Amino acid sequence: IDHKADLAVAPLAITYVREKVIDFSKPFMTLGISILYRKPNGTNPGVFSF
Amino acid sequence: IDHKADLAVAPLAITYVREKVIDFSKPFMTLGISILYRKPNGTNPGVFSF
Amino acid sequence: LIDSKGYGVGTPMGSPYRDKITIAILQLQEEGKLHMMKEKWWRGNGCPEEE
Amino acid sequence: LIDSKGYGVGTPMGSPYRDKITIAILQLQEEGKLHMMKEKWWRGNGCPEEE
Amino acid sequence: AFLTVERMESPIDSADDLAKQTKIEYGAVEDGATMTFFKKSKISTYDKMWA
Ligand SMILES: *[C@@H]1O[C@H](CO)[C@@H](O)[C@H](O)[C@H]1NC(C)=O
Ligand SMILES: *[C@@H]1O[C@H](CO)[C@@H](O)[C@H](O)[C@H]1NC(C)=O
Repeated sequence: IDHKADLAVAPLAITYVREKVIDFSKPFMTLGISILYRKPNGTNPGVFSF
Repeated sequence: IDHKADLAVAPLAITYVREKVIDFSKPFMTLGISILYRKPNGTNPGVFSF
Repeated sequence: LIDSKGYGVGTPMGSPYRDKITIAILQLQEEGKLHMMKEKWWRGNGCPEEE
Repeated sequence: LIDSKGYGVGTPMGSPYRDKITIAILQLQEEGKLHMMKEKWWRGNGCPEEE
Repeated sequence: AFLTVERMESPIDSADDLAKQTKIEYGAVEDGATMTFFKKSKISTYDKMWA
């Protein structure tokens, strides 16, 4: 906002709060929230096993 | 190009050919090429499958 | 996904409407009603035909 | 994907380099060179599958 | 067939599936993009996640 930086090439999420202050280019990657869970391995319960 | 309509809201992919001539907003929804394939047929139906 | 080509709204180059529509679309994205609109127009009609 | 947030380069309001940097980004995406650099390091070593 | 093939599959495969269950605790980053998005989401499948 202070013109101290001519560009801000970085992982900046395009958001409304930021857009009212600065100008963003069109996105080069489109990301979003995702679930990170561990890779399933060999396991099973007692009764549901059979 | 000639100002007959000043806001062409429609399914209109963001492209280099268009962006030089026409001016676009942010992507209101992102997509991409995806492969459509029929689900694998299986021999599930049939009460006499045993 | 193979490619990535988002959609948008047309606007003449010498028009200030682009920035305002950008702000409005970002407002819709933050409010999340774009997601429910897409669900209504893509899943809502297809909801009775769920697999 | 749960949300559809987008990245991008930052420019001050009214800066004339935004309209050209978006053109450059779109050209890079169209030629697929953004996808190559997206796969440059995200596939750091690959998935070891033996089974 | 199960012992020969051993097709492992995670209990959760989508956001709503994780929402319905209660054994696996969710996760986020305090004062982060994910947590702020989940707050004020007012979405049916994410309001219970925020709860
Ligand atoms: C298998 O998965 C279980 C999940 O409860 C985990 O506790 C265990 O460490 C895993 N074993 C491995 C990855 O060898
Ligand atoms: C499975 O095979 C049949 C017969 O070849 C063909 O109609 C199609 O490929 C599949 N059918 C269904 C219902 O999926």
